[PDB]
Amino acid sequence: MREIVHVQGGQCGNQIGAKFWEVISDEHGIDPTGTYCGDSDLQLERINVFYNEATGGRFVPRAILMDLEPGTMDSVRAGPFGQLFRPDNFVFGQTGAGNNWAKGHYTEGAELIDSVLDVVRKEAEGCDCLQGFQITHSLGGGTGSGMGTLLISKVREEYPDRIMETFSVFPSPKVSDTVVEPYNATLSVHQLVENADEVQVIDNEALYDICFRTLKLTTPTYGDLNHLVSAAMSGVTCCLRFPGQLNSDLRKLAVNLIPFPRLHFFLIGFAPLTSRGSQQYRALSVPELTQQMFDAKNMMCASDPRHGRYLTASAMFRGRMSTKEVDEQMLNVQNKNSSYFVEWIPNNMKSSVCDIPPKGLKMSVTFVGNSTAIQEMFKRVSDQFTAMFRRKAFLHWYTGEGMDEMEFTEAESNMNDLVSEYQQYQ
Amino acid sequence: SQPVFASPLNVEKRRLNEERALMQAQKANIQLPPNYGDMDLILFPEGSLKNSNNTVIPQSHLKGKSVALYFADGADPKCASLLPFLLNYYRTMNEGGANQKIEIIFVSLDRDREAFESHRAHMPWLSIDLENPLTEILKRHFRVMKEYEVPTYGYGSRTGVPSVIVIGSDGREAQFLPICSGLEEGDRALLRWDWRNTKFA
Amino acid sequence: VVKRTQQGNYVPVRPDHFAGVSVALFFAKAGHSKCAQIVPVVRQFYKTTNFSGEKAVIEIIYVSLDKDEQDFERVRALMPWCSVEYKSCLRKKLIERYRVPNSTAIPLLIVIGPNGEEAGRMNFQQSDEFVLQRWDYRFNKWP
Amino acid sequence: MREVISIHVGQAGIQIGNACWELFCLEHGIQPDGQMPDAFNTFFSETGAGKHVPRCVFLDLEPTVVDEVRTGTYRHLFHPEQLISGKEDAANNFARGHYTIGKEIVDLSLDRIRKLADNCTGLQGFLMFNAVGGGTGSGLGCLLLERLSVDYGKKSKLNFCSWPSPQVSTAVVEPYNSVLSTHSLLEHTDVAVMLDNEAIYDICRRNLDIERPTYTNLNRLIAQVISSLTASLRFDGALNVDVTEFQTNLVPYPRIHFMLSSYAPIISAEKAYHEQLSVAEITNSAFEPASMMAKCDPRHGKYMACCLMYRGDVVPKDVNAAVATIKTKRTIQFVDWCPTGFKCGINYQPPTVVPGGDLAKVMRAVCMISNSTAIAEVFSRMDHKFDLMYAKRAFVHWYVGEGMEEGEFSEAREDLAALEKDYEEVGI
Amino acid sequence: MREVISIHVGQAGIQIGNACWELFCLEHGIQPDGQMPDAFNTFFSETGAGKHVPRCVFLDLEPTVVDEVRTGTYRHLFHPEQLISGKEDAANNFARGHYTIGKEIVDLSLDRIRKLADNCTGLQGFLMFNAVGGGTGSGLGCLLLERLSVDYGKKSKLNFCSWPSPQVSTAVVEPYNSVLSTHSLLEHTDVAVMLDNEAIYDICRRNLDIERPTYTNLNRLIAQVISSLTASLRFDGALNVDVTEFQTNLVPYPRIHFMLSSYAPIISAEKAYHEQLSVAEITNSAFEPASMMAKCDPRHGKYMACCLMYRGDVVPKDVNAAVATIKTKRTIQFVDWCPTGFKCGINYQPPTVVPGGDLAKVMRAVCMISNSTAIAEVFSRMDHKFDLMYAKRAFVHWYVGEGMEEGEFSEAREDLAALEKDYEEVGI
Amino acid sequence: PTLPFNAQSCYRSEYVAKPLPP
Amino acid sequence: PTLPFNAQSCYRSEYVAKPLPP
Ligand SMILES: Nc1nc2c(ncn2[C@@H]2O[C@H](COP(=O)(O)OP(=O)(O)OP(=O)(O)O)[C@@H](O)[C@H]2O)c(=O)[nH]1
Ligand SMILES: Nc1nc2c(ncn2[C@@H]2O[C@H](COP(=O)(O)OP(=O)(O)OP(=O)(O)O)[C@@H](O)[C@H]2O)c(=O)[nH]1
Ligand SMILES: Nc1nc2c(ncn2[C@@H]2O[C@H](COP(=O)(O)OP(=O)(O)O)[C@@H](O)[C@H]2O)c(=O)[nH]1
Ligand SMILES: [Mg+2]
Ligand SMILES: [Mg+2]
Repeated sequence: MREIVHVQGGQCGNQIGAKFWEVISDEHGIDPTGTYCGDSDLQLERINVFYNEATGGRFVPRAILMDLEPGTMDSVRAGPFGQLFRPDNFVFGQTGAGNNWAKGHYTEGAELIDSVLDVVRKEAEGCDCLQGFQITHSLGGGTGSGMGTLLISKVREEYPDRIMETFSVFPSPKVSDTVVEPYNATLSVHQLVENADEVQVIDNEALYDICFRTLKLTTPTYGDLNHLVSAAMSGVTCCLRFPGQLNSDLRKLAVNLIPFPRLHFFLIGFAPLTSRGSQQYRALSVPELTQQMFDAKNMMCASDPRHGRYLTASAMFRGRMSTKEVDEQMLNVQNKNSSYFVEWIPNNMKSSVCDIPPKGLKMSVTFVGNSTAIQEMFKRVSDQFTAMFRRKAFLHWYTGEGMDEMEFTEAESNMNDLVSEYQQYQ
Repeated sequence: SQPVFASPLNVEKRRLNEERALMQAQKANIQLPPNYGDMDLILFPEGSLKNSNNTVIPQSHLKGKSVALYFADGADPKCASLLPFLLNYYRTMNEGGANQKIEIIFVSLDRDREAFESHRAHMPWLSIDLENPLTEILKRHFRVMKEYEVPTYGYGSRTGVPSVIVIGSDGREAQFLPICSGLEEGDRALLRWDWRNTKFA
Repeated sequence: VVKRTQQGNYVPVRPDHFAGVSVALFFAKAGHSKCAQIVPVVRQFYKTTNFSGEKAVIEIIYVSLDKDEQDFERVRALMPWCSVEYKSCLRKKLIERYRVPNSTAIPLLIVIGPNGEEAGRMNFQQSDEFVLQRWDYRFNKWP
Repeated sequence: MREVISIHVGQAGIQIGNACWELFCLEHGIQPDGQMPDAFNTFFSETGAGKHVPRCVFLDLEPTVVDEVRTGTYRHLFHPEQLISGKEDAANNFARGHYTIGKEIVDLSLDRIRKLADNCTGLQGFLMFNAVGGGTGSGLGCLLLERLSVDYGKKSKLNFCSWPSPQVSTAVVEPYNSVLSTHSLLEHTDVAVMLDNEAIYDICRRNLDIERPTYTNLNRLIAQVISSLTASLRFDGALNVDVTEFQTNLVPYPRIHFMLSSYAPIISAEKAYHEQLSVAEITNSAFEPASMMAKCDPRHGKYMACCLMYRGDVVPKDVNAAVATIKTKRTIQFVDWCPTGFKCGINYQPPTVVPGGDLAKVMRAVCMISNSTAIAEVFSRMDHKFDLMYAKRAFVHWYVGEGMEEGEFSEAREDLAALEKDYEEVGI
Repeated sequence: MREVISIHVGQAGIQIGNACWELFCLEHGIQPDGQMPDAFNTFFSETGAGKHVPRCVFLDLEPTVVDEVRTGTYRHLFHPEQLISGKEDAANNFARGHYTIGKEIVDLSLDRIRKLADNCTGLQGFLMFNAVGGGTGSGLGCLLLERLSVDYGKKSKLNFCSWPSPQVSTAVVEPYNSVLSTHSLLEHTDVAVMLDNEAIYDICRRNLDIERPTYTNLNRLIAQVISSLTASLRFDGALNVDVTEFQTNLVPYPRIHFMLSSYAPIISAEKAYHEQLSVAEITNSAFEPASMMAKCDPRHGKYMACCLMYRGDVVPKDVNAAVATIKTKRTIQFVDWCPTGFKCGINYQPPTVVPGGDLAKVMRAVCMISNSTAIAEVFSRMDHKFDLMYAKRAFVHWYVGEGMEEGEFSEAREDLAALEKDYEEVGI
Repeated sequence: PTLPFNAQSCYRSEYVAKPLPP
Repeated sequence: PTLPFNAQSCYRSEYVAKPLPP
């Protein structure tokens, strides 16, 4: 069949994607020691999309972990579901990139990228025919943004037709540590636009905003933010692992959401999301779900979708439901919200049904949409970049490592063209 | 002497049938020792096979069907992977027709009774209890071994757990289904099970 | 194994009664809000369509997912149609044969043909409540 | 004997094929195993000890539907390599399923079609079910027509395409795949029957009164339609009409073979028993404009030809009487140059209802396949959708990169316009 | 009475013969002891009370495969000195096969061949099993053929060579070995049949769905082919075809006797349930290009002559109707100097299935041996590999050190080139 | 603290055995 | 310590006393 190779880099990319394997193994019923429990065939019939048989019956994830420091690798291994991963698939550094894209990409990340290219060649070539790659990382930091994007550039040269989708955590709107943030962000963005087929954006103040009104959590730790990300993360591959009335894999999604090649930045949302108190007082019907996922305060980017136009979008429904009432409602949203969409594309919206809803619910939907309202993000990073680049601030950590001044202008020329290209279509 | 000669079940077979031959010769130009075709055994006695919620099912209800032994373990991950495929196969195959065709008799290699009941709570087909010495004499007869610990009389380990062996009326193996075998086709060897020819007569 | 409630006690069912008519089993559970929703509606529907005529046209065999003899006898004390026996293996056989997960599944009516295999599936965990009469009791009558 | 071969391509092709091969199994009384406890020869073969295998091929480039048929209830009914599956889906791209990944499993498909057509002669024709708006239903279907017209040139080809609806489409790439496949099935498909999803949603919402239907509720209705078209081959009747019978009676011109469909009576459990299903009544309900199965209002069209397939306890006088009322009714307009445009094909066998379904046992039924000039609007909708998107080259680079040149988009545009002009000038 | 003597030299010959002899023991119903509980006479002798022993010789220069036959299940079936063993392996060297080691074991073989031949006159011929890729199968196999033809002159000498694959090798010096053998067996073997491991691998994959077959899966299918050739010698037939019929009907010129094979049906248990195995279908699949036994595409040649051995409940009617269909179909071409071109042989006995094997019980089967012009290619790809590496004298110091002179390498090369021209001149 | 599995495919739910007409 | 020998030849695996046909 097909297998999605999972490549995981940086502190954020490990920590939100280690608990990705919490959720996938829970749905597929994997004991943390690797055995299967759950006495049904629908899980296990298509399990090689994310696992490998290991001649003793245990299922190892086809996942690769990257970092330039051994701190978070110890923590991922030491938690629950830490023994699932193969110890060989770990690749360690000893120095660590101190929030510097230059030593993530050019200088220190070069001595490690040969080893991690070796492990990704072993477990992508050894299969029958892979579909694509799934890379999880951040942009504010050094090891996730820098050395992660180096791997994206390397694999896109090696495998030039497989799909390449990224669960990228963009910089923060308002509250931000890692003071040299837009330098790492802008450099990663102009390298993402040339090599990544799909990019799915995540903001932390988006996730904080979800769990303050909807989920009503008073004290949200980093674990429950990742549980919210990994919920919509595993929904993108519902069609691959489980059968359904209308299937839609990643290449389905790419041709259906991307009108023009340079603009492929998406917007992730998930529904339903209710507190534990009001869990049992709601009517879980497809009118309620569709209103939940077309709402500005349900997205995982804190950029207003009412301030732009949805170019194209897609909803991938999960659960036993009615194909008529999912078709009428998803046209019901277009009939009233016509001023929120674009006019030269008829029927912007995609339906797909998976017959296996996520665990402990009975009906779910994930929303991914190519919106031109994402230009408020790239303007925000660009004007922070412009303010810090006129004064030549913080450049000496980048020029010192062996990076030239010119590609800073090149990166700014790329995102201003990216902002302008989205502005034509509003 | 099928499929082995040094089996406890085959030894017991030869003793009873040749005792019958001697008594018949004493009562009455008869072949001593008797031919292997003419030797006969009763395989599952009256107290062996029990169905769901513990009701005795005799050997009479296995007639005209394809009967396979499922040598299985509880904590073996290969067994846990193979179980749902065989559940779906059994259910679909028995629904597909007026009469029911296949049956599975479960032979356990578990550690203890708690593991036995915990694993057998899933299964809808017939099962042989762990204390009954049939569950070890059939094991030695069809050459199943988790590890080389049994005194084994020049055998090779024919299979490792899990395995399914289609059995004949007189204990001969109708066909080996190759899950962990020379063909190594896991969870898809079940499709090779033919049921016209391997009828438990 | 299948009992009928009469004035005072219970009687085993006659196998000749199930012929000439149509048969559905009712998978349910005492103490469930939706089961208490649906039981009286099916009761009034049953009595109307079976006493509006000379010959009976349908019957229901009630199968329970209750964990208590007290609740089982409680619902059997007021439900008019047939019932199964609690300790008989046929109740668990029907469960594992018909895939009720033991919620959003109970109540359920599975209409069964003469050869023991289903002729219809009907649920109530939905907005519509006029679905009881969507089952034809004249195409599928047992011989 | 009199055999037809049904080809299922794409997810809509497979899932429609599940409903029709459930109904034909029940109708001839064969089990999911494959053996029953010679009228079934038109759809089933013979294999030794009474097993009858279907004369069908399952094609889809994506495993997740064909593989799940193999694991399902009908395991041993279908031959194991009569179900053909690829590795990666066409993924809503006509260029993928036609140039890059299509060609790998075409030769496997023709090999099984060759081996199934050479069993006996007297091959009556081919049937194909596919989704126009999908990837492999359009992609692999166009290749499979092209490489079947060259080999079996003489035989008829009846297509049942699941055309995208005007409102609901579940794709932005569907105007591209619609107009790119119309250039395929103009010159290869003999007679195409035009199916629409939310037309059947409207039928099953007000006739049979399901508020929330699904794909397994629409596919039963399609299965009853296909069973009515091929009822005449299977069973004896008063007026038998084959599949060669349809091309000579419905299409007057080589390029004009696009036609609607209708069924009557689509009736529920409660409604059926309380109602006289007169022979006059089911014909009148068939010609009702909203009761068509395409969402294409025929009042702004002209009926060129029309065939009525009766099924049940139908006497020929009531057929002659009822259709004379239809012709003298003023609402529906008939074309001046075609004075006679009606068919009576009367069959004895009643429609066999799937239990657990939604329809009732009815004593008689009528299925109408009508060629009308109302097809101009359903192409004008897809034409205007294609003009908006192609005005600024949206979703074009996906097609160009897989091998399709830029210019097949150009030429298929006037091909649809050439089709549109012909339907205008024939209505004069 | 009627006898055939089987010679199995080399590791491939012995392990082919083990599957070949368990089929004959099972089909005639003898135990591994050798006594059953008069069709056996061509294969099994008569000694003592009920014991039958095979008319076979097993040859190898290394002990590690004939000693392990002596220890396995079939000890007492074979005569003790029908299993001739050497001391040292020939080690992939043709020169070692002729001149160094083979000059001491050949005297033991001819003594056992002569003693087994002379017990009755009516010796139908010698079957020879060898691998032209190896040392003792090619080198010592040549020495037997030179010694057999000088004494047993006009007896028919069939051969079955496991010719090396175009891509699969397991031996790097096999370009040298099988070129030298070709110059040898050209002027001794009456009829040579090429068997190719890559050919049987693809047969086991697309028919039986065996993803990982081993060598013993291969030899079961080879055993069935040998059984089908000699089936008319053993059992009664409506139209007999013995060993002498093969050569007189397939070898139009004395140096043109390299020929192909195809066996049909090869069907597992899960697929025999759904196909009827009509005489038309089993002979259609025999001529399929992907159904061959030697991995050479038959479309780039013309069939010089053809022989079809039907085995089972084959009515003589349906042979003529089916072979008329093959002659009508034009993707298969015949050369102009052979207008009548087929051979038909029917035997009533259906094939015998080994328990615990891979095939299923079938009621009929076809074995087809074809002399084609397409054999020029399997020699030409062989021809090019030898020249590409002899020209720099690689791997020659092993050959010249063990006795043969370079100059035999050159002579064998031009003799192949003479054979290469012969296929070209005859294809006109 | 896991939960059991209670979902089946739509094909497995609507495409089962079916009683033949007499 | 030691590990027990477990292996048998492929000849002995699949060339055994097959049951004769009737
Ligand atoms: N009536 C009906 N239509 C269906 C069904 N399944 C899919 N469709 C139609 O199929 C269209 C989507 O294209 P698909 O058929 O899923 O795609 P495909 O033909 O399988 O080709 P791929 O995109 O490569 O998978 C939708 O617009 C539906 O109208 C079905 O079961 N019944
Ligand atoms: N068909 C078939 N071919 C075999 C088998 N075993 C070996 N071969 C062929 O034998 C070739 C290798 O030569 P061998 O037969 O092993 O060598 P040999 O003929 O015994 O002579 P030596 O090289 O001296 O051992 C391989 O290329 C195989 O094609 C078998 O079991 N079946
Ligand atoms: N949502 C989420 N965000 C994180 C997590 N870990 C780090 N981040 C974000 O990533 C940034 C820190 O960069 P980091 O990933 O540690 O740098 P790195 O060492 O190069 O990988 C901060 O802006 C955080 O908001 C996490 O577990 N969850
Ligand atoms: Mg498709
Ligand atoms: Mg050797």
